[PDB]
Amino acid sequence: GKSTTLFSRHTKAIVWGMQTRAVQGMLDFDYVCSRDEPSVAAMVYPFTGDHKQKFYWGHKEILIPVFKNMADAMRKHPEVDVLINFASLRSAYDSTMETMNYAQIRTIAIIAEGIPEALTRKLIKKADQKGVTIIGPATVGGIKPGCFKIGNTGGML
Amino acid sequence: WARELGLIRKPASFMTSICDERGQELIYAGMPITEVFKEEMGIGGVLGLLWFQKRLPKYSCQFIEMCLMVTADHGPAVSGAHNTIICARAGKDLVSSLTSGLLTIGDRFGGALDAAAKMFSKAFDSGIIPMEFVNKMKKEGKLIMGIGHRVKSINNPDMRVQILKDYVRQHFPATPLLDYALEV
Amino acid sequence: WARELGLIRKPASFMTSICDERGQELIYAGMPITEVFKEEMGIGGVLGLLWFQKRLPKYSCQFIEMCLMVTADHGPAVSGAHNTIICARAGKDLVSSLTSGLLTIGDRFGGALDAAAKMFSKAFDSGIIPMEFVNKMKKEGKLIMGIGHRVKSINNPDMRVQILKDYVRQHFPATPLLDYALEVEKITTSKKPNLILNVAGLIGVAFVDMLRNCGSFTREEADEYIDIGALNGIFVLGRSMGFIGHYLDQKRLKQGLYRHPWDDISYVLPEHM
Amino acid sequence: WARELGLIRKPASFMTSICDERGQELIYAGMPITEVFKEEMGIGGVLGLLWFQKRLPKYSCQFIEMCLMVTADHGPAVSGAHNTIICARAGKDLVSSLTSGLLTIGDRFGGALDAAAKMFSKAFDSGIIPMEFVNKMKKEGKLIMGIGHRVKSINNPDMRVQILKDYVRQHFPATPLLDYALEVEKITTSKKPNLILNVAGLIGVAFVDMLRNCGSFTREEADEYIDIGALNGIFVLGRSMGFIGHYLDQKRLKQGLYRHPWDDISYVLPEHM
Ligand SMILES: CC(=O)SCCNC(=O)CCNC(=O)[C@H](O)C(C)(C)COP(=O)(O)OP(=O)(O)OC[C@H]1O[C@@H](n2cnc3c(N)ncnc32)[C@H](O)[C@@H]1OP(=O)(O)O
Ligand SMILES: CC(=O)SCCNC(=O)CCNC(=O)[C@H](O)C(C)(C)COP(=O)(O)OP(=O)(O)OC[C@H]1O[C@@H](n2cnc3c(N)ncnc32)[C@H](O)[C@@H]1OP(=O)(O)O
Ligand SMILES: CC(=O)SCCNC(=O)CCNC(=O)[C@H](O)C(C)(C)COP(=O)(O)OP(=O)(O)OC[C@H]1O[C@@H](n2cnc3c(N)ncnc32)[C@H](O)[C@@H]1OP(=O)(O)O
Ligand SMILES: O=C([O-])CC(=O)C(=O)O
Ligand SMILES: O=C([O-])CC(=O)C(=O)O
Ligand SMILES: O=C([O-])CC(=O)C(=O)O
Repeated sequence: GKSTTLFSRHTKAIVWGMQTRAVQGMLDFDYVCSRDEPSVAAMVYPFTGDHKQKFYWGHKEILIPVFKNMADAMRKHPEVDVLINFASLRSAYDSTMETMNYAQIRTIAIIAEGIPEALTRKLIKKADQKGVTIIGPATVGGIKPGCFKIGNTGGML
Repeated sequence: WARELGLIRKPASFMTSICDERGQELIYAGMPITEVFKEEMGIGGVLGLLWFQKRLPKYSCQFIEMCLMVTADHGPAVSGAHNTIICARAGKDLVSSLTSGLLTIGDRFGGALDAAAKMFSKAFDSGIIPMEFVNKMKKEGKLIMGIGHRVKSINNPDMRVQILKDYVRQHFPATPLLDYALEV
Repeated sequence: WARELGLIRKPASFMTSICDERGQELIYAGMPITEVFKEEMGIGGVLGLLWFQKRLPKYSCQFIEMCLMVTADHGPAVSGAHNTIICARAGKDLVSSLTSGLLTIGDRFGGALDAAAKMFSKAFDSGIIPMEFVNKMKKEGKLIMGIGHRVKSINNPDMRVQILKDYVRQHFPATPLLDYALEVEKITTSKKPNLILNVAGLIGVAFVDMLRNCGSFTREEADEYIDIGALNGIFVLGRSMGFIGHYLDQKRLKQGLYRHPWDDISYVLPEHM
Repeated sequence: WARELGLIRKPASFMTSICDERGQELIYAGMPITEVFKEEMGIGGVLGLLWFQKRLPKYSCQFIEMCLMVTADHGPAVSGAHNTIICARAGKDLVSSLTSGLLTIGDRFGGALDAAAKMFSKAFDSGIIPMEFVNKMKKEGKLIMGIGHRVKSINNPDMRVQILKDYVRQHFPATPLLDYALEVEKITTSKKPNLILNVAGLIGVAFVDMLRNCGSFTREEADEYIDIGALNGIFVLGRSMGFIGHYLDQKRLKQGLYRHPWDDISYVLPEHM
């Protein structure tokens, strides 16, 4: 089943891809929303080893883990309930299919444009089977003022 | 005196085949220095003689010279130039500063040459098509070495790749690996 | 002025956790230098603080000091000491000569520490018995790192392996990898006498045992420190003393520029290239 | 075979007097390694044997150990630590990174030890009073090496100068050059408070005092060892610990390749050459 409240002030998201500007904008949005914790718990980038990337929490300096594989990211962060996918039209399908293998993810945001309609229909079918809400591809995402922000929605700070 | 008479045996502990300092004339891998200068090779010819012990064609030596020219410097922001400048501003030495800068040449900095060459040679020798090579690199979590730029993409190319590529196209007899890399 | 007011944001490009130069007092990994000297640690304690950010026990620091002492020098015939002497006889510099000598520290020279430690750690973690480890090394065309000596075999041991081994036996709480290496040494000495645990192999296994047997490190931390080359640093720091001593000896003896004799070099240049 | 029979003559091309690798036991400047460990010296004793070929007293070796401890590291902002970190973040090597950091040790960075020692030794041997030395340095356009600090002046001293100075006062038999340097320090602090004896200057004067005040060395030997750069080796060996610690820290933190920001570099290239 698909829930009604996709995002809250405690929502934790995993970002697929090396998008430092989008994650920093998300963190700035969280800080100006008086959130207790950043909305991004970890990042997934398959073309590098696991490490820590440096980000800003207001003026404080924080570290966000970056994992090569989805499995490690979901293992170390069971509190993550949202995936924001910054994969290309040639990788969004496989990454979303791999993500829907983890039950903790209830909402998936796909930013890529140009995905074939058949692959998108397969994604929709699997999401409906798993009860996972998908913000359709070729979108900036969404904004919930005070709770959560997806990707680059709403521009800069 | 015993060695001159051939009375004793002492094996040589070192081997060399690139330069013969002894004798009436200096020799670069079997070639006299006067003959080196008369044949009108430059840095490329001497480099070929000293590194490969081969008499390279004129276009090969010129291409080596172009490769040395285009890799001469890339600003002070790179790790090696930064280290050289740090050691120079300490007033240490020319040799020490250049050495400190060169010690950063390795995998992350200055190693894209050998890494790209090895990757493309392995791909070409494996017999896989460029699309198969790209897919294999993608599924292995590896980025293709020697592919990708920061600002210059198309209709505004490197201006260092273009000159070398034009020289290779005009002068090299056959460029199979270059064509494979261009398809990639 | 803008940073003081907190008006702008500029991320720091560097990270450090081993030394705090700023402030009223110098700090070594969270410990003041005055407290460092009051706790009566020496080179071993400062090395532990700077390299592992840990307050090592007294026996661990003393063992690190012994490891530095035994790897201080091994004569001028080794590649590193030879290069240091060559650069010193050219009248270059202390730093340049020591650096030229240290640049030979690698796989063939000075790398038996880390190689032996990694091999024995992999064998011990794989769960294979020492005989199985010896057979696996033999069938893979690999020689066991840290095993084998030139003259000293038995009834006349290294006299550097013995001191460190006695210290480790008396002071280390548990030495599983050292016992595994000693069983491997027994098996290798059952083949030919000079196949004993080297100073490099003994130091490697005892350093792994110290890392993963003291309460300072978890298993992951010890494995990471072994992987990143802590024993390479141990050997380099130990041998730097001998390299500087060699430079000072060559500058005191006032030795001239060295040139290798031509009779010792075989010239195999091609006929004409 | 001909050399064994004594039939031929071949002069040796190298000389060494600090370590004897051949034989049944390793020897450090005439002393067996087992006897080295039984006499209970540490890094200081082995350093003295390898660098000066002398059996130094216990306090001299301990003072050498303290000098190595206090020069271990001074943060990552110095040129050498910066270069070591740059080479480490390039993922090159432990040896390469430490070497790149050490290659900055010279006149401007890490040479205040030898420079201060030489200046104070020349002043003391010239027979001039400390005030005359200060005036001579002032009129020559030269700043006194080893004098001056950044924040710590008085009622808040170095906390590294204090420990070494207390040890030298308690344990050294005679400290003429240290007293001369302290009078110079009083004169300089009479000008502005932060003109105190630096760690470099204090270590230099105390090392000269140890060399020419212990019974191991004659005056000529101490002068020669100061001239050839024994304190340069002291500083390099001390700071190598911090450089290796910085390399290990950077490899543990898994820092990527560094590239200097363009906004921090001023480009003054000519119009067209
Ligand atoms: C030696 C060579 O020719 S490069 C060989 C490198 N090896 C490879 O080819 C492996 C595969 N390629 C890759 O790794 C990647 O595709 C790269 C690194 C080549 C592509 O570069 P990117 O990932 O875009 O990072 P890049 O180096 O461009 O840096 C990003 C930006 O910082 C800027 N920048 C670069 N150096 C500096 C500096 N010192 N200070 C400030 N800004 C800088 C660039 O202008 C660049 O501009 P952008 O914002 O428009 O992208
Ligand atoms: C750092 C260390 O403690 S050593 C670590 C080395 N790494 C390993 O342990 C890997 C496994 N071990 C091995 O590779 C081998 O078992 C070795 C090299 C350790 C054993 O040594 P060997 O193969 O016997 O060669 P070795 O070094 O003894 O040299 C042979 C002889 O030359 C002599 N020799 C050594 N150095 C010199 C020199 N500079 N000049 C002249 N003769 C020399 C030796 O006395 C030795 O005597 P021998 O004829 O009685 O054997
Ligand atoms: C190895 C040693 O012990 S020191 C070497 C010995 N050399 C000598 O003694 C030679 C003679 N002495 C001198 O040259 C001078 O008297 C000095 C350099 C020792 C005195 O230092 P100063 O001239 O005051 O310059 P200093 O190094 O303090 O730098 C100035 C300020 O920058 C600050 N600063 C130092 N390093 C950094 C850094 N990496 N980043 C930002 N700020 C820094 C300092 O806190 C200092 O504080 P201040 O503003 O209160 O003065
Ligand atoms: O040349 C480039 O584009 C990459 C670079 O900075 C270098 O290694 O010189
Ligand atoms: O110590 C040994 O026996 C091996 C050696 O020569 C060295 O690397 O120092
Ligand atoms: O120690 C000091 O005060 C000066 C310094 O930065 C160094 O060379 O280590």
